[PDB]
Amino acid sequence: HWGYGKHNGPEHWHKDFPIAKGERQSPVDIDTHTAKYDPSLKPLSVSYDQATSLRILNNGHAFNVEFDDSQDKAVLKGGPLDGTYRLIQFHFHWGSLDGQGSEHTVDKKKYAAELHLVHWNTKYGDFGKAVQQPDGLAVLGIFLKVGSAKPGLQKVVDVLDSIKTKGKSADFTNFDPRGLLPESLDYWTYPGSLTTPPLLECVTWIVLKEPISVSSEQVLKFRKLNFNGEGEPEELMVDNWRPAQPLKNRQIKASFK
Ligand SMILES: NS(=O)(=O)c1ccc(S[C@@H]2O[C@H](CO)[C@@H](O)[C@H](O)[C@H]2O)cc1
Ligand SMILES: NS(=O)(=O)c1ccc(S[C@@H]2O[C@H](CO)[C@@H](O)[C@H](O)[C@H]2O)cc1
Ligand SMILES: [Zn+2]
Repeated sequence: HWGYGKHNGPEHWHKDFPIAKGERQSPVDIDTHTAKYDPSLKPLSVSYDQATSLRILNNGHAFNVEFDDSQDKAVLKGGPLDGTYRLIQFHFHWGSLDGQGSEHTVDKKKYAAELHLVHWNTKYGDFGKAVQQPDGLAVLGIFLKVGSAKPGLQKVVDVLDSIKTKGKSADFTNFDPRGLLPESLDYWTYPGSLTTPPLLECVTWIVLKEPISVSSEQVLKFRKLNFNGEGEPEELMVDNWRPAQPLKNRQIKASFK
């Protein structure tokens, strides 16, 4: 029953998920002047050459592109991380307008959308166990701005008509998530949470500095999705973003000078 509407949106979530007002909640505003360069941070290692995409699902909140995470096929290592994080799914958050949609902000700047590549720590064996651990997840966050098309996104945009409503899924094999990356892997990193209920404080956030460009037509097709199930009143899936949460006792570190 949590959602992004007038009556079940982020300001309501604390009533069922009290951790909503916790000490390490996500997203946050990235104040670029206060983030400290950490020369001890390693380059990120994104190893997606063997990625196996399986399926795309409208879950009533976003759409997830799901991967085979039963082996080390698509992993994130290095940067702030200790050990190996396996890609399980990616999804986006986006706006009703180009002026909003991202969850993270940069000097209070909102982007049109934000991609989340979600990875779990293989020392915890499965995703359900990982989300119970302070270092269980690594989420790679990538900002989207509207401009030139992202060629590697179009296979996602073209299948959305087949999963318009909540609970619909479609086969989505041989998708290469490398086509969603910017040129540079420069990043900010801080400890945080899932940005949807249950808002567990289990995430190392790695947010890329360089946004990707998508076309107006690409993001317009995201905004044709539905939050509702088939045969229910149409509610456009837009503005599925949580706003910036208090930083509290946390330091955002930069991989770059
Ligand atoms: N975010 S949360 O999990 O704390 C949560 C929040 C709200 C509710 S009731 C709410 O009422 C509204 C007007 O009737 C309806 O329009 C909403 O759909 C319905 O969800 C239930 C749970
Ligand atoms: N925005 S975020 O990157 O912080 C984030 C938030 C939550 C999860 S998982 C959990 O389970 C599934 C997804 O596997 C989904 O179907 C569920 O709805 C979702 O709540 C994962 C990442
Ligand atoms: Zn997300």
